[PDB]
This record gives sequence, C-alpha cells and structure tokens, in this order.
Amino acid sequence: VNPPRVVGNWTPKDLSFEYKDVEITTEDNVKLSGWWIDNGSDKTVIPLHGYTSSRWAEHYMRPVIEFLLKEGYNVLAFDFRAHGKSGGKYTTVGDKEILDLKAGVKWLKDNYPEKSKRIGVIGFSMGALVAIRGLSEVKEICCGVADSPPIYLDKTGARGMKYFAKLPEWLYSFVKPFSEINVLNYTNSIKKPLFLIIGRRDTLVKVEEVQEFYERNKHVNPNVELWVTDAPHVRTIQVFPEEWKSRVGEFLKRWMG
Amino acid sequence: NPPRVVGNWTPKDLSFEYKDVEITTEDNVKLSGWWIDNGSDKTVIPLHGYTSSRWAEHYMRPVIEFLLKEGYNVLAFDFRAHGKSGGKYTTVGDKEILDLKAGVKWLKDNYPEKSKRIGVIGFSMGALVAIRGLSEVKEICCGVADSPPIYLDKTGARGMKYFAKLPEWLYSFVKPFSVLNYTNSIKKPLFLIIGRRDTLVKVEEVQEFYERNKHVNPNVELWVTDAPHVRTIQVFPEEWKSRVGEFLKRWMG
Ligand SMILES: CCCCCC(=O)SC
Repeated sequence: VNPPRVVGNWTPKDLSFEYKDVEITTEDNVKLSGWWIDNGSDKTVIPLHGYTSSRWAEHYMRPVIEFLLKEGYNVLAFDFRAHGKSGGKYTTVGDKEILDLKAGVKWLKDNYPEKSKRIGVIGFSMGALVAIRGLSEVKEICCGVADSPPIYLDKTGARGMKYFAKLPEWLYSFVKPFSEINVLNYTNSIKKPLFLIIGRRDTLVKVEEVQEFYERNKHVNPNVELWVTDAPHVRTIQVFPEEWKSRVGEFLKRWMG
Repeated sequence: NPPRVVGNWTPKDLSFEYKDVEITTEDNVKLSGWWIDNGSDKTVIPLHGYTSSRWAEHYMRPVIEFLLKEGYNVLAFDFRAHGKSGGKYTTVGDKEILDLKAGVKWLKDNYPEKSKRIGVIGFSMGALVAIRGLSEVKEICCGVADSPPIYLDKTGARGMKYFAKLPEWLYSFVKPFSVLNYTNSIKKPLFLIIGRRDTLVKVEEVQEFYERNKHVNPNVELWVTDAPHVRTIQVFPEEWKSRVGEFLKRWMG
C-alpha cells in the first residue's frame, strides 16, 4: 500500500528561478517527474525527499532547494517513484529508489554534461538512505549529505507506522490496518565524503544508530562526518536553518570544488 | 474515499438465512447489502458509521444479531464508498440520506408485506443519517441514534487532536480521512444515546438536540451512558438491548 500522493503549489519561479518540468525514466521503466533548475553552474546537487513526502515538502525540501540555488549550484529535484507526480506502482522505501537516483544522474550526464561535471546529493529520511547507497554505488556522485537516514529499517518502520495506545478505541482500531536492506554493509564500501546529520529529538531514527554507521565507516573513510543536533526527524533545517546551511554549505564547498 | 472495511462473517454465522442484495440510489449509486427475512411484517435498518461498514464487529454484528433475536427483518447495506458498496466519494452524512432513502424504497417495492413498519438504528455518522431520515423519509416510523455528531466541525477537530498523537508516516496515510435544524422537523419517536466517555461527541451537545426537539416531539428520549463512542452496546450489551428493544417494541407496533 503506497502512501497518499502529496503535491505542493510552489515552483522554482517563486524562488526567482526559471525551471524545466522534466521526465526521467529509470532502468526499470518507471517515469519520474522532476524539475531541472539551471543556475549557470557546472555543478548540480540532487535533493532527495522522504517517505510519504515529495519535492515540495515545505519544512525541508523548499528550504534546501532555495539554499542550493543561493549557493550557486544547479538543482535536479524529482519525486521518488509512487510519490508526488512520479510514476511507478510501488514505493520500496529505499530499495528500488536507488534506480531513481541512478536515472537522475544518468539524465544529467546525457542531457547536461557540462552542467553536471560535479554531482552532489542531499537526502532526507528515505532520501538519506538512498543518498548513502548512491554515494557507494553511483560513481558520478562525488559527495553526499544524509539527514536522518534510517539505519535499521525494520525498527524505524515500526517507530513510524505503529501506534500502541488502545484508548480511545476508535483511533487504535482505525489506524491498526496500516501497520502491516542492510544499511550497515555500506560502511565498508563508502570512501567518499559523507555528512551524516541526526537529531536528538528524532523518534524514528536513534542517534546511536547513525552513530554506529559513522564509527564503522570512519575506519575506511577519513571524510565521513557526523553532526548530532537537537532537532526532531529531518527537521534540523527547520529548527536550526542558519547552522544547517552553514555546515552543509561548507561541506559542499569543500568537496564539490 | 476512506478505506473499505469488510468483515469475515455473514448472517449464516448468526443461523439466519440471507440474500446478498443490490440497491440503487436516486443518483444512481450501487449499494451492497444483506436482506435478512425473519418472517416479520417489520423491518429495521442498522446504519454503520464513517470509515466502517455493515460488518463492524463491536456494534453492527451485535445489533444485527439482537434485531433478529427480537424477530425483526433486517436490511443492512454499506453506505456509498464503504465496504462493498459503489460510489467513489463519501459525503460524511450529506448525500448518505439517499442511501437510506434507497433502502426504504427497496423494501417498499420488493417486500412491502415485510416492511409495513420500518425503523432505523444509526451509529455515529449513521446516527446523523437516522436523524435526517426520521425528518425526511416518511415511511420510517421511529429511530435510534447512538452517538450522533451534533456539532460536526467540533467533532472533526477532536478527531484531529488524536490524529496528532500518531507517528509521522502513519499520520501521512490517514491524513486525508481527517444538525439542530432537524430538532424542529422531527415529530416521530427518537431514542438518543450518548456516552459520558465519548471523545468525539459531548453529552452536552446531544442534550442540546434533545432539549430543542422535545419542544415539538413528545416521544424523543435521551439515554446518557458511561460508555465511549458507539460502544454503549459493547460495554453494556444487556441494558442497550433492553432499552432499544423496548423502544422498538413500543413504536414498531
Ligand atoms: C474516525 C473513526 C470513527 C469511527 C468510530 C467507530 O468505532 S465505527 C463508526
């Protein structure tokens, strides 16, 4: 069962940029909907949204797209399969979505090579998982930012989909029906710069889980960083915008070149 | 367009013979139901709540069982866009009056000698429809309204305070799914039921309805219970069945 499709009302035009509505087709023939935002750069950053969300998400996608454009990067921003306006019959919460990222990268190199000499990625939640995987498996990606990445998908899924309070009964009963990948393996294969962000108030992903990833990856990656904040799930950029942009900005600056 | 719930039981599991029936509304919606002939000249229609269906095991199954034990025929259909019924949009009590009106006409047309008297029993949204029906459908001789949302906007906002306790992703899934003028037109027997523990409807709200309607209706009654939303029949099944049974016996003839 896919989550409801969420589509916002704003466009890159509201950010004072021209944009193209584009269609990206995956290795497995899913048609994705996205924006290509040309900023006159040779570098592109792809911001990846979270489960049940889309490219419009006002509390983190709008700010990060506006931040990326401000920083001067080009932006490719698309909806994951089964989300927003994108096709695909099923979301796989981080599994087949690697193909979504792969297709986005391929699309950049096929259509705008000179606008994507360097490609970076920023992921939130599910998108953060995909960022991690892409940073390992997709060679064209030079660096990645992973904000609130689910490390133990089983536990995180349980935290976000289950509700245990029996009273009132009408609520417990109404939601109960809805409550129906080895990420740590990637700590041995990622050798590129990776910026992990995790909030102390995050009820879906624990600090210790992300910290586990960091310390295991540190032994093969001198350029993995961990930032532990006081925000809840994917909301560091909402609660600590200037500091979020400062740290991620400096990180992109350094490795995007 | 909420999530269609369909249960695992039939009137066989109640030891009664039944037919699966198809009822078409005035605005051409195709409803699915059970017609359960009990050898009676009197029929009662139990009406389920929003996001539910005719199977709801905590109140529909017990009322249908109870009604058959009492000797009434039963027509029980899923409201539009619920259960197995047609229609794509639910209007949360608005156009659902037509579903009820369809059922009444279906009884009158196909089995009139089994529907010389027709009563309704509604739960939650279903109770609003029962109230509306008692006002607008002439062939309905009496009605039971268990936990009717009197102030719909207030009731929705209470629901919202609870949805906000949900984790983030679960909330995303259920987010889309988040009357006193009838007090002057209802002059037929009405049994109102409200629980003190109801988190969606206030006893005070149902009391306001009761007080206003009795200006024009000598046979409106109010039972205030110690139960949660539509669960008076679950928490106090004996007393619920005694009072409603007595109410029905008196007015169904
Ligand atoms: C929002 C769900 C309200 C349903 C109450 C029941 O227990 S069935 C009508």
